[PDB]
Amino acid sequence: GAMNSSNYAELFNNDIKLFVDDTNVYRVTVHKTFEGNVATKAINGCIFTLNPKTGHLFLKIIHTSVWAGQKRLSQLAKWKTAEEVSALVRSLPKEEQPKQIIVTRKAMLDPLEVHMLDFPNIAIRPTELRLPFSAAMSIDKLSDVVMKATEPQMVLFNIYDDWLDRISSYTAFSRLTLLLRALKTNEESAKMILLSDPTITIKSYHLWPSFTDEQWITIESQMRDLILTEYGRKYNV
Amino acid sequence: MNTVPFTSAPIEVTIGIDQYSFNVKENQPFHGIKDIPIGHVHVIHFQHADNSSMRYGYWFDCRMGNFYIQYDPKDGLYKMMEERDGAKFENIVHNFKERQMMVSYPKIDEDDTWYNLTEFVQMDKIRKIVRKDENQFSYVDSSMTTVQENELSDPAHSLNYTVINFKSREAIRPGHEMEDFLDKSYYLNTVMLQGIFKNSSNYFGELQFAFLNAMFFGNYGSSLQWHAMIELICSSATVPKHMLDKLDEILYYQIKTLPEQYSDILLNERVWNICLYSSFQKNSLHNTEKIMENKYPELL
Ligand SMILES: CO/N=C1/CCS(=O)(=O)c2ccc(F)cc21
Repeated sequence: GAMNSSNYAELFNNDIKLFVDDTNVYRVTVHKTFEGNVATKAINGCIFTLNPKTGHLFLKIIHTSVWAGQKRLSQLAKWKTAEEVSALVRSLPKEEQPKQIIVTRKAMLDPLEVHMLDFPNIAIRPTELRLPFSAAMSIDKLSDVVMKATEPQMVLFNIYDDWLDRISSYTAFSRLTLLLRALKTNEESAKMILLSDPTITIKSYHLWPSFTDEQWITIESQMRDLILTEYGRKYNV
Repeated sequence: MNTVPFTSAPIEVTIGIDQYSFNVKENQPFHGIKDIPIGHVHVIHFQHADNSSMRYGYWFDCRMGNFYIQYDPKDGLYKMMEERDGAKFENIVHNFKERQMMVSYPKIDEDDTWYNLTEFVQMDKIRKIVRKDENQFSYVDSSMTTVQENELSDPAHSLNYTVINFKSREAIRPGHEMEDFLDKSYYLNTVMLQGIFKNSSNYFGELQFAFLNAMFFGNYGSSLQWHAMIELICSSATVPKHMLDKLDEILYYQIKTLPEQYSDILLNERVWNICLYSSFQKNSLHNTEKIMENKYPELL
């Protein structure tokens, strides 16, 4: 059934599972027309498909051409997501295929279930958690590859960099969701915290800066402070 | 005109015949129901005064044989039984219809309700949903589950309705996932009508029979089946025009006949609101929409 605070440790057991987030698949800018009406212009998007145990990210870039001449795009986007997720599963070796797929929005359940009928033994699960994966496009290297794409493309990342050499998956996911929650609540301040010092470098093959253990504790504290504040600045407390 | 003769009435019981019903007292002198119209299937059904658990009954057609009821004190129910003989079925009733204690199948001559509820229902199809081939009539009760229910436990006692499942490979063509899930026309017209049912009359027959089992016996799996067969039509963008017109009539008379106090359990809010207001055929069920709104505006 649904995933929530009570069964949180299941994410890090040894059953392969993937989170699928569709919030950045269909992306538009809204603008006025010469005649003073409103129109949308699509921009490139992405499916965020993540193994929370290993950090492996399957970033399927959604090129704007996929919407050309199509109607009801927000509905199509969910089915396109499910089509691509199912294609990814079929492309993986059997021993790499997930035993569960957890969708971050409940509207993905029926489209994914229908596209995965061929996989009766893969459980499609919602979650009650309010995960911050929409903020993936606040990670500069991910945003950069999505916007530069000129055709559909799959790009593979490890969203944890090398962190698993030193910390557990539980701790790595907690750090990731903290960073992404911060980026979502106040991107500019989150990014100042991470990137205010250009000598803490991001390795060419990484997404985040090469913080020592001690610098990660300071960083994480600063992100908590940001989230608590924004929550005041918002509700005035 | 034909008659269903009763050996006796040893236990107090409410007896239904089609949409009619009457109370019989313990050991009341009662030998049957006469004037039963030829040309339609019928159902005769029972609810004991002591145990309202288990409404049960028998679908039958008078053209298929001479049928009577006798109570079994071991199994504790009124049984429909078959007696082939004009030297017995005639020799016994000819005595019973000189002593007048039956009520008329009480059909008002203006009334086409029963025809309208059973237009497409045919005993030969009932006997395939209710498998018991040694009898010409078919027993149903409140508790019998459907094939589809048992997949999700005694098969001999199942209702073998046609399995409909909108999230199944039968329903969804590979490569047409989104198309086929949002427009079920493929599944209705190609899979179900052309493939399984062969024609719309057989489809409507099973739909009508499911409704009647839901109404007369409170059979929950039947109600599920009735709503599934409605929803498959309403969720198809492409339905023959004659089917839509006929479905509107079918549903109108089912809604007309439903007991007003049973709408809470027999009617599925989601299916009806989707069918009448959101679906492809939202504008194609005028008679059904009008009666639903004037009679059950709460559900909507
Ligand atoms: C006393 O009636 N006994 C019986 C059983 C034998 S029968 O089959 O001829 C029969 C037929 C009709 C009936 F209403 C009753 C009976």
